[PDB]
Amino acid sequence: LKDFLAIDDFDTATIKTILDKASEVKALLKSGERNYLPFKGKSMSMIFAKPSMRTRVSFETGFFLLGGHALYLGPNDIQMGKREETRDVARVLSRYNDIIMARVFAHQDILDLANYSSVPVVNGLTDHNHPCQIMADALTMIEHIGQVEGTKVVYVGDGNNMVHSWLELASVIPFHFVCACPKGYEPDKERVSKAKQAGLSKIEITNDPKEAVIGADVVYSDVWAAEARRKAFQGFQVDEALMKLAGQKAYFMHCLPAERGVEVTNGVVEAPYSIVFPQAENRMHAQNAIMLHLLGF
Amino acid sequence: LKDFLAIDDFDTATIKTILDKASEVKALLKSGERNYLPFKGKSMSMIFAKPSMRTRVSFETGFFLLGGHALYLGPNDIQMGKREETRDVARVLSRYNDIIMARVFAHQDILDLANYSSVPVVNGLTDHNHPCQIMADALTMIEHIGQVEGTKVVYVGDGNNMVHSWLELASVIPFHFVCACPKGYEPDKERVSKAKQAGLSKIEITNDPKEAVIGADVVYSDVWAEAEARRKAFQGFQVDEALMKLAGQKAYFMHCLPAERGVEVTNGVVEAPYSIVFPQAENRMHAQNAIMLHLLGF
Amino acid sequence: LKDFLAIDDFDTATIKTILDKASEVKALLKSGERNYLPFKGKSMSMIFAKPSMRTRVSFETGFFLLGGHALYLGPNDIQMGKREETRDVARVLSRYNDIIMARVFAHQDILDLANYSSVPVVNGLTDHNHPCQIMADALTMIEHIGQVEGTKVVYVGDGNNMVHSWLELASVIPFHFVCACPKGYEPDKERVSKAKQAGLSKIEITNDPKEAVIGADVVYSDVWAEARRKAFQGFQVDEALMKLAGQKAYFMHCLPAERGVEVTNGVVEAPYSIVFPQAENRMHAQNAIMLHLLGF
Ligand code: NA
Repeated sequence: LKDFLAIDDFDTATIKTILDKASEVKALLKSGERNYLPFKGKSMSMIFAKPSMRTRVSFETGFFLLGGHALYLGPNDIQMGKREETRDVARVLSRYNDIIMARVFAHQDILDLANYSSVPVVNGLTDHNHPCQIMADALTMIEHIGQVEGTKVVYVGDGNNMVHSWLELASVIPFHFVCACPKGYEPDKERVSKAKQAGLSKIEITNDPKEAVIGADVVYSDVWAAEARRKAFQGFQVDEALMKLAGQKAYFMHCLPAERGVEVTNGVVEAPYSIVFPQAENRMHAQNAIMLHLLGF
Repeated sequence: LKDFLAIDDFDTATIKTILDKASEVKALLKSGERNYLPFKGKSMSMIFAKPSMRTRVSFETGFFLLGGHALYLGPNDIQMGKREETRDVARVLSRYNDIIMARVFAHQDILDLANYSSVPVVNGLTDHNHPCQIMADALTMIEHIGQVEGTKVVYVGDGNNMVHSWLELASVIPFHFVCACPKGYEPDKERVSKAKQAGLSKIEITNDPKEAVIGADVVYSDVWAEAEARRKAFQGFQVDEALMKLAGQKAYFMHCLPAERGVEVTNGVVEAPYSIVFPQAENRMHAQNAIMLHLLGF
Repeated sequence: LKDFLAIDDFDTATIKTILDKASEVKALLKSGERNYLPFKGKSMSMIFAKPSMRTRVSFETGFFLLGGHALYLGPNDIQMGKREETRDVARVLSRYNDIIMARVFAHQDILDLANYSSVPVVNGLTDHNHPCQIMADALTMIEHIGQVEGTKVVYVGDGNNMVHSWLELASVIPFHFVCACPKGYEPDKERVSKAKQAGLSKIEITNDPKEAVIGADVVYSDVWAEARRKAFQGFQVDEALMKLAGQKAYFMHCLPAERGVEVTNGVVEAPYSIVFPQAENRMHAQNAIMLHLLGF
């Protein structure tokens, strides 16, 4: 597989191999090694249609630490799909660089980019999904809980791109995934069915978060968005009361950025069971392993 | 000469030497060599007044591949000519960096930048011209046709910056250059006359594209960019598959990009086997690496 | 001290050591040495809430010349304080990078950034001050005059962030600092008082620029809507003011300069104007600051 567009475009064995490599390279850098430079002489164009801190800094820093140079093409720099068609961007950037990262709106834009690029394309968020975030989240779970297999992950909030990539992961690792979301804001039926097709994981969609969280290893949230949404999502804030219902085993996770007072409270974000900051770090370690894999290392 | 602002600021021999080095260094990189790093310890500030993919990525990637660091100063980062006068930007950046690349509006802003900079200034496109693009074009022609000398290049569209740098090249290499443009949209008379003064090339301005393309080695286009009067005038100047058939069997299609299919050119032409727009785009990096090597004494 | 937020968060000896190292590393680079790379394997996130040429290019280029990679986070990239709270930005970037630079609006934003960052934070300008600029200015003065101690520095203009960082310097090196500012455009009373408490420098706030400049070693300006124009009548640095200052006076301006507003063309381009060497020294002072913060 040339590209990393969705986690279940790979098989179980490949995903676990990449998560093992993630731990190895992370250990190497944590040791202070700065002389492992597999990407010496390689470049990455990073196309960003939207703002970013974690995706941007993790990819640019990681590429640097492994010996390469990443270019930051911001929203107004190349304007993929408006100034210029995606197939043309793909064919140009594939002749300058060795790998392309892209954060876009319509998922089809990243499919187009991958289809027309002769180099690997890595997804850095689309309207549909966010696979590198969940790869990081899996690494974070392995480090804190010990493994992803047989855990209960409960996402509370909008049935959105994060939920889509949780479903991707549930398609290659057997665990229990629940999406507790307001009626009308459920994840894509097709994406839910594709996870069920894999037959590994117990997949539940519910509108009752207070029940869903019971026994969770992970309570996950993200931004909901719109004053209508605020109205629709009353009852879906992750607060200390909800974490108490979830139980003493439960970690709190959030891809960030977080809007305290909306989808989550300050008390939850700052609590000892919150692992949002190690989670954010692990974007760089998971993606380093992903890029290594795509480039034949 | 300190700067690279126009191709015919240099003589024929020097231009040909740059294009030879472009080939050599391209071949080195294609071999997989990453240990020729003459720009180690060197920096380049890249001032961009406008959006860019090709110029941006080619300059920044190539500078990296040769060992240096290029800074991207976007349109809102330093705001040359608005937040700060060009003479002051030139004198500050010349003290930080080893070379400056600039994409601006008024040509005079690039001349000012060069005049007050103690380091070399490279032109990354102005209102007047686009010399690094045509250097890359020349490399592409050498690779596909064999040579630039003795060819017939026919540009179809607005008599604009790309035409100006075609006229620059025609001042230093002898070939046949035809600009087929709507009446009213001719290139600058002084630039046309400057090419003719050099006496190397046959230079024609015409408003009949269907006659102009006959026997071309290259048919070249660019985005056209009262709006209604212009729309009217450019009827007949789209490069379509019919025009390429009139051009003949030895014609390549070139376009500096971005292309707007359905405007200056059709999908079928851009994607045709005779279209060399993607190799052309790559060669921005290789031509510009040779230019920068020259300017910094390599 | 983890961070570089204000010059007088450090003592006199440490500031002098930093300025000494600034000279040494500048000499090394001027020699053509490109093999001193202490920042190999290190990264710096640079958060910019506002446009910049000198701060941006000096930090990005100098971090490169010392072996590291600086990331340019522009105003719309992370939107610190709008898309996401400073304490969260701090905690995330501290896990990716080795050092953070930040140019912000409210000074409290850079204090919050430092308080929640486990890595050093360098100030690249706030509404309150601009310490890296004055460190560069101090280097420039050492190279042109010989030293900062015992000089007379006269700032003419708005009592702003530049004046605040001058008062910071006047708290750790003994010199004579005058701010000639319009009434109601004085620097912060607390910042003046803190410099006087240090007891090293003679510090004067005046409204009479023609008298203040007399005998200066340095006449300093910076960029200063309609009503404000009225109050700054008499505060422009022109050739006549520089004549009053006398033959010892250099002109300095942190830039960008708006000729015809706070300064004339003739002053900016005069032989006594050292604005361009001044700007270069942003890189050399900041290199030494970053070396200090990172334990070199
Ligand atoms: Na590749």
